[PDB]
Amino acid sequence: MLPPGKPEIFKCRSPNKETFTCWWRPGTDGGLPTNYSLTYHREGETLMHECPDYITGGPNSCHFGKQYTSMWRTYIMMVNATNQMGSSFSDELYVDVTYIVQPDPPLELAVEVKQPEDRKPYLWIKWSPPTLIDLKTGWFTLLYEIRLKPEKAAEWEIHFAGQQTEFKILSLHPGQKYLVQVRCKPDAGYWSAWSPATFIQIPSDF
Amino acid sequence: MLRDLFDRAVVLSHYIANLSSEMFSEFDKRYTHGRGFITKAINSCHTSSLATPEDKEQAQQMNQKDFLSLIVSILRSWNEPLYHLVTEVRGMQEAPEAILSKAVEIEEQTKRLLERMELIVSQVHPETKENEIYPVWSGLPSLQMADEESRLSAYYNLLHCLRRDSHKIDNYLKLLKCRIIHNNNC
Ligand SMILES: [Cl-]
Ligand code: NA
Ligand code: NA
Ligand code: NA
Repeated sequence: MLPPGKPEIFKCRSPNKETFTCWWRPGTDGGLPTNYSLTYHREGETLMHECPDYITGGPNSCHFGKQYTSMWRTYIMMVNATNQMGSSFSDELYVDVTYIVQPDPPLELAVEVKQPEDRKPYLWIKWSPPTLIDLKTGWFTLLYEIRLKPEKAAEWEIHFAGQQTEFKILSLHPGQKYLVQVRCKPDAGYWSAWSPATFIQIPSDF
Repeated sequence: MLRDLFDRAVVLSHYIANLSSEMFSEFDKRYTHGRGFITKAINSCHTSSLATPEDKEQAQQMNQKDFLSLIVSILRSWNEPLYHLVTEVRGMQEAPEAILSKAVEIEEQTKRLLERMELIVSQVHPETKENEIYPVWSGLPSLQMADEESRLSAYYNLLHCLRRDSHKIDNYLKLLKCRIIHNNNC
């Protein structure tokens, strides 16, 4: 017998400055919504549009593919909830895709112990950018961080790797086992999550 | 020497873009945060009228002479408003240290970036027409308005636009660097 609570768009994100997704949540303290509609318009247009894809980002989400995504242009968007009893509109949300970029974490983290005669031996860390980001045209620019730690240590060692996809770590405790992770950020936006750990044994003779 | 040239240009633009963000934030948290100044900002940049690419595809399709010229036009169009932003804030009795500080850096670096850009055009496209034609900014009356809310909203539009445009210059420069030097195999 109750119409819906006020819904809220609580997150928007873009993994690569070419598409983006937004998520909303229902207002508790109203009746069950049986439908939602996300509508938006862009800055300097008067056309009103509907969410182009309600499927791709799953539950309570709107996904904007390449043909609906552009940079340096604000989206003004609103979601409404409806059931048989009536309806309720969310607050307008202003979104500039440029500032909601958070990449997925980097891929293929590999680690190796390199022991050469002539110089100090070292740890050699290698990884790859996330799929889905265009670094090669210069459209996207990525920075990386590595962290590593042996189990039970209080603090992580952090090393900024810049734009490289490999790094050399010189000083480690022989015999100790390390967890290593890598994350990345764009030039403007948020750090990704850390990758899964790869584990490395530092041999005793190091 | 293109490679060192583009490297300097991109170092600058990335710095300026980052400063622009930090500045717009620091203004926003301190002055505007609680209020709807974000809504007054809808299509109000002096450079809106320019045809700038808005996604990667549009960027790739642009020819590189026109693209370089674009970047140059945007930079030229900012020399006036950045001058007044600095003069106005510096002329306050109690000027917020953070903001003014960034503003002065952006102003100075922006000159230098335009010098590197103009020099790039000279190497890459030596037979170009020496002809300025960039949009004109004329928002000084509003920055000087005695109505405080109107004044703040002028400043907000301006920093919002500076942030957009410097991010844009930076991205475009990155794009051209990969295209010109790396055949888009950066
Ligand atoms: Cl972050
Ligand atoms: Na997406
Ligand atoms: Na959905
Ligand atoms: Na697009």
